[PDB]
Amino acid sequence: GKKRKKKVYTTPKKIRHKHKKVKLAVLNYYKVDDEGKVAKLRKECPNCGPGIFLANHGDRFYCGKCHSTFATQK
Amino acid sequence: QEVVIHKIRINLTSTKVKQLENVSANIIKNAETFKLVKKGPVRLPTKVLKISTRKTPNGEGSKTWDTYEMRIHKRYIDLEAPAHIVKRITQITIEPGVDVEVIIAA
Amino acid sequence: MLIPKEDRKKIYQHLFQEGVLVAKKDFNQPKHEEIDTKNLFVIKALQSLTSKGFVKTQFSWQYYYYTLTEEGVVYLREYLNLPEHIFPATYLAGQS
Amino acid sequence: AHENVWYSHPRKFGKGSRQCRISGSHSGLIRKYGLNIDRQSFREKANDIGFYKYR
Amino acid sequence: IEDALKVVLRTSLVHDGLARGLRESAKALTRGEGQLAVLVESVTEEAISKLVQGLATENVPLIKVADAKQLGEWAGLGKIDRDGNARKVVGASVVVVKNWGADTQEREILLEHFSQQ
Amino acid sequence: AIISKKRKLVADGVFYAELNEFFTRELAEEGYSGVEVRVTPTKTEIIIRATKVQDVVGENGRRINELTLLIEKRFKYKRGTIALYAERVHDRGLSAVAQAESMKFKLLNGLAIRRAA
Ligand SMILES: [Zn+2]
Repeated sequence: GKKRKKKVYTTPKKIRHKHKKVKLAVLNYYKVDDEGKVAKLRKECPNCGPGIFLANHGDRFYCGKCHSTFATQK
Repeated sequence: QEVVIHKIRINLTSTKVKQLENVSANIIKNAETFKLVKKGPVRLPTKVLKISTRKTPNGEGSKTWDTYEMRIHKRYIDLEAPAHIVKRITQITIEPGVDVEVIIAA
Repeated sequence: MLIPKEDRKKIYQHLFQEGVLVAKKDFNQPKHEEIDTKNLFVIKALQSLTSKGFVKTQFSWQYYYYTLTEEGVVYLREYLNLPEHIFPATYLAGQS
Repeated sequence: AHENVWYSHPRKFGKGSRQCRISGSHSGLIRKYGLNIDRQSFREKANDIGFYKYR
Repeated sequence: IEDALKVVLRTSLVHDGLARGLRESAKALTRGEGQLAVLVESVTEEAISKLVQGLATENVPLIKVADAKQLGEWAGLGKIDRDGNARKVVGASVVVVKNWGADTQEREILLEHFSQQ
Repeated sequence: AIISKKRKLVADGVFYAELNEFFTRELAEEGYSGVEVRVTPTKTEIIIRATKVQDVVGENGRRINELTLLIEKRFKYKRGTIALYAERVHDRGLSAVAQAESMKFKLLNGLAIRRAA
């Protein structure tokens, strides 16, 4: 015989982290200069290949491909 | 054109005896009809393999035990004969259960 | 399930390669044999296809056995976009 | 589900390293001669493997 | 008209070529992957198409047309319960084909006519 | 390989148990009765003594293929080492296993237990 009581938590709650949706985060990556030359914001990764922009955050370029390998202080 | 001596050794392993004995006798007959100098199907001491186990599935009740056994028999034959004839002898007349293993020993 | 797209693509194409696949019930196993992937999503995708009605599944001695039916073959071929005439190895009539 | 924490502990030996190969039970395994089957299923199928009662 | 764009859509669906969206299309175009781009003119923001055109000029050609929701309909988005519009609603801002695929009956004609001149 | 003969025979026995129980699992609806293993120098022959041998064969003889392929992938045997042979029962009455399977099928359908037995 085994009769367990209803579980009681000494913890308010911890909900799954709903990931932060950004409304048109693509536009912050590029900037067209008067229907012509396009400029990249932030930075770029030389490893993956051109295109992947490097996150700014706290003085450490955080790429998307080399998430672990590339956090380059600048 | 192979006539070289090989001192080949064949050995047998199976749980059942009578079919093993028929295999051994058939091998001896096949060798003697080829006039091959040999040594008889020498018989190793029989190897008996036993498990002791509780009959109970749960552990309750009077202590009752049982032993479960196989009896494998290893008999081997060595031939001072060439390879090709021995190869055709050993590759034929095999029946299920009897396991046949060959060593050239050259 | 959380399955990579190339992972499911290649497990499905291999399943079409043979027509039958094993995935031992052992979980957390790093790489399933002769498929080079973790067996977890292999089992999960195969049971999903079974539930949809394209794979027949059997359990035996902590071993999983998956077999392809006719509509399963058709749907897998459509998934790979393989030509109609080619058939899996199960259809390769190796007579006794 | 993280790679470094899930299933992280080594399982070289102990009860959970070898399973029944029949039901996977951890309890009472016959490792002798590589059976690795629990005494229950062994009692069930011993006549089929070849294990017979003789004495 | 434009009955070959659906053909290339299908053949690059077969070979996983549609970098649907904006960031996927962008990453296909910046890499040596973007081959045929479709950016809808009929956009409320009227900025994303300008950015896509600027990146395409930098993988140069563009085939823009209009009517984004129809592009979502006949790009192949949703589930095929019926062969048409079985999905509730869907809208594809930009569709870029990465792999040429199998069929090129009219594909080389249309690109050279529109942008290559 | 170099494994002791005793452990080799033990593996043979457990292989036989696995195979017989697996054929009980699969071919129950096909009237499976017994499985026989015969190790020949090149191939290893498997024989399925069963009542519904035609159903065991399958269409185009594909079932005996796929099942064999199952074995071929289950026990890491290379292709062409396992060959399936389907055979009719000697007499399904004296095979108590077949009688038990028929009784099980009759009971599963909800028949007269007394009359069926
Ligand atoms: Zn990177």
